[PDB]
Amino acid sequence: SHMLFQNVSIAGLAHIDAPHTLTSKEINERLQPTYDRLGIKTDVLGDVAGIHARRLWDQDVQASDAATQAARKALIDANIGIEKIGLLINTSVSRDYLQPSTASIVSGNLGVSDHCMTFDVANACLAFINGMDIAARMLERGEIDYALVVDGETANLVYEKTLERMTSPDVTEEEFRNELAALTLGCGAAAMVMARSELVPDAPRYKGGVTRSATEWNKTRLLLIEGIKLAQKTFVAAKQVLGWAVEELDQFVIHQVSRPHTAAFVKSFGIDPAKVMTIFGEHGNIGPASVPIVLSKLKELGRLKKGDRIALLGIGSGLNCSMAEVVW
Amino acid sequence: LVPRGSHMLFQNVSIAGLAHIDAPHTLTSKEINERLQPTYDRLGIKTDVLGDVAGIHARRLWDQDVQASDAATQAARKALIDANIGIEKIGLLINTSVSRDYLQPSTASIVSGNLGVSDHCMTFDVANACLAFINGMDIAARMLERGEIDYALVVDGETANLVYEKTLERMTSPDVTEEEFRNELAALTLGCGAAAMVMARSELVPDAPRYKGGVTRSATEWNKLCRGNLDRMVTDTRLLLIEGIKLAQKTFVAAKQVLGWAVEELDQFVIHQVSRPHTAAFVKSFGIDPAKVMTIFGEHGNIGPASVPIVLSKLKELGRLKKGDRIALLGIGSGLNCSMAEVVW
Repeated sequence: SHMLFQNVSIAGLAHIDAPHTLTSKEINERLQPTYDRLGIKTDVLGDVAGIHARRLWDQDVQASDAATQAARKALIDANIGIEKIGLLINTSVSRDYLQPSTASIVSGNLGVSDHCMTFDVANACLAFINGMDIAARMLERGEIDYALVVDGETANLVYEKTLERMTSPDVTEEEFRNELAALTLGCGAAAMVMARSELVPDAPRYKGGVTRSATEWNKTRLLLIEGIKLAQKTFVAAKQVLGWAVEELDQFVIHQVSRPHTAAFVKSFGIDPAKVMTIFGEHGNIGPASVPIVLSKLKELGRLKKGDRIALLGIGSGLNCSMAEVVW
Repeated sequence: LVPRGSHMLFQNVSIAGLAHIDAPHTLTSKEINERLQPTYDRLGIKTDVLGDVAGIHARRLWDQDVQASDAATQAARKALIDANIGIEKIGLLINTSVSRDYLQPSTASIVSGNLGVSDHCMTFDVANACLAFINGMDIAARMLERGEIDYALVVDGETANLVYEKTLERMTSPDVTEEEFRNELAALTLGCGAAAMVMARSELVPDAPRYKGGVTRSATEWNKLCRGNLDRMVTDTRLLLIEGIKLAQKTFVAAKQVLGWAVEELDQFVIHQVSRPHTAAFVKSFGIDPAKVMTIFGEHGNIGPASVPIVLSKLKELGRLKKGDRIALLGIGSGLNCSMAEVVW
């Protein structure tokens, strides 16, 4: 029945690590007076979540600037000039304005042609995979030759405000404990050039994927159990559409909320943890950029060889779950 | 005679259902001008820049507690009724509004939750200023044409309460400058409303309108011309007009090539509107007959990406559209972008 994409490729990919380190030891030294004025005595970031550091941008780097930097590096990786780009999609959570699209600002920075379509997709942590699928569909129909999918994430403001609130004399302990999860966010950026396969015949192939949703929960631990339920449904669809079995996939590129979230996931599906690269420990949760930043690292480290079957997945707020395949 | 390709236009994609919601509270330009009068006086403004220059006499607002997702949901339930289908048939739900409940999760996921979509339903938001509904329609059409889904919903709820409240405060300050007043005045041409469309594979709805898609051009060097956040919009009206017309000329050339358009053969032009004199300039530039151009701007203002489907819905409910009518969907959006697409009723 179902036909996958047969002429969609990944011509180039890149990531940008943000340059300022904020360690969890440092955050905890700033929060110590509060932690004690509440007899909190676990290191929740470092010991439970498993986040030892995250990166922050320079002052007033906007999402668009970070996404621009990643795009230029991706265009170098693909060996193509901006004038070949027919579609630029931005998929970040961080956005400069409500309007215009962050994509238009990125596109303007790069000097895209008057034929270049641009718009933003928002879907919490799954939006990069949504953008890749969007772009795939246009490539397949012959609308464009090349597409850029870009994502810049900024968390500088969220840290400033969250740590300012938490250290206030009024702050309660009910506050603290959800205010803490904002402290797992990290900065970073990624970009991908996709292309029609006849232009880049040796490049990795994007096959497509599946999505399942549980939007009864659009409003922590329940959500770890409910995300796993939804991922199980999604794997079943992936079996039927993609011909998946766990044992044959070479890498699982996942979205990363926490160490215990990842460990539950790998345990529930019987996946070899060695096939699951994580960067949360040093970068935190980089939202929808996490998946392409991990794939880019896998690439840059020489971990991917021709014919490797790569799963790209996550569980994102909604709840939604998407799983897609690349053949390297 | 000569075999020709489709020009990448969409095949066997239809509009199964369409609806709009008009926001309930009227805010007249007369009241707005009474609040602004002391500032008009101080800045020496003697013309009615809203009612007489922009051509907006009223706009609608929601109550302060209505979110984008709530408006969109209302319009989605009505479009499902129009398509005579239940929410279980929907495989894709895309939200296209400028207004948004949260940075995350998407507004689409909220609407989808409200409506009770199936676990098979794919949902996400698209953002592209006033063109996003068309982008949404195209994304859904790609899936429908390929046969991956049977039905899609594209939804858009716009809320302008906050921008009105905060703009009116700012523009009534005894200290506001002429330049700031001018920068923010276009905010007082926005309106509230909502629209939703059900798209389907044509096999399932053989008498329904067909959506062909169309063309897009951009001028992203002009991306600073109009910028908005939750409570403020700053716009260079003058350059938006000039650069928008230029862009639209380029995009009409493409439309001739791809859609076969000549202005005189179209039956209706559904045009996104920013002001009466920008609309007059656009219709005069391109030789369009003004009787083929429905306007709701005077009483509802500029509803952003919802404007085009709201006008299409009102044309449907007026009985203005007959089978075989060729309807052009046109807009210039902040970016700058320009899209032109065709519906065959």
